[PDB]
Amino acid sequence: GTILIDLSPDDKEFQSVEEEMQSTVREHRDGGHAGGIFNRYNILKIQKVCNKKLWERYTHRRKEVSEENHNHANERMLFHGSPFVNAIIHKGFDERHAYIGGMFGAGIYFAENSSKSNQYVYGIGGGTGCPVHKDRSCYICHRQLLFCRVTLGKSFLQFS
Amino acid sequence: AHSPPGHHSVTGRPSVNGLALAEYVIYRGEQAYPEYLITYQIMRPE
Ligand SMILES: COc1ccccc1NC(=O)c1ccc(NC(=O)N(CCc2nc3ccccc3c(=O)[nH]2)Cc2cccs2)cc1
Ligand SMILES: [Zn+2]
Repeated sequence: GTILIDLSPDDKEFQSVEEEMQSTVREHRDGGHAGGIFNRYNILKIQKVCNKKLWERYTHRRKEVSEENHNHANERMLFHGSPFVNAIIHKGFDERHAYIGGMFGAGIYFAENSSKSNQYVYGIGGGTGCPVHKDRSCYICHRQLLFCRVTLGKSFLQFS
Repeated sequence: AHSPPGHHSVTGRPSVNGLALAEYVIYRGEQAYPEYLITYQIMRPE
């Protein structure tokens, strides 16, 4: 059910997504171990993910949350990195593959910092890096992130 | 896992690294939609 629509670099929607990706890079306490050493990205492609059933699944849940929270879904746009992005875009996120070992227990994790999500593209802690060169700081291999609409509703605040 | 009772997500606020942004966890896959797929390279600092 999923189709991918390529955005033109001249499209303001491409531009605003790229700005969010670029502007939320930061340095990491691992000195680049997991995600690589970089200050910016070369954006190769930005595709809209179009799937009517997955969208309706989202908006159904969003309305449920909103109704439980004074008509406030508390919707954010956040990054997600993992080796499973190609499954996610076809089948949706599935909490049965939740990050069992995350800081906040077994759920599905998102970041404001694109560079945080980048640390997970090749696996937890960057795994062994890119499949071709086994390099977590590979500058050659193409990487993929999702930029996702996320319903937070009433969020539990964990200082950490 | 489930969200904490009376909550729909968790927000991980940074308490050490002053420059880190927040991280978030949801416990239901239906609470996120993958709007954009971004293909990229990281760039070697000049
Ligand atoms: C084949 O799988 C499927 C098949 C069919 C349908 C759906 C899917 N998959 C899923 O829905 C799914 C759901 C959850 C996860 N894992 C996670 O959330 N993590 C954390 C990875 C990460 N951590 C972060 C921490 C802080 C801030 C940002 C992030 C971030 O950006 N990413 C774990 C991983 C486990 C193995 C490699 S990484 C993965 C897929
Ligand atoms: Zn590589």
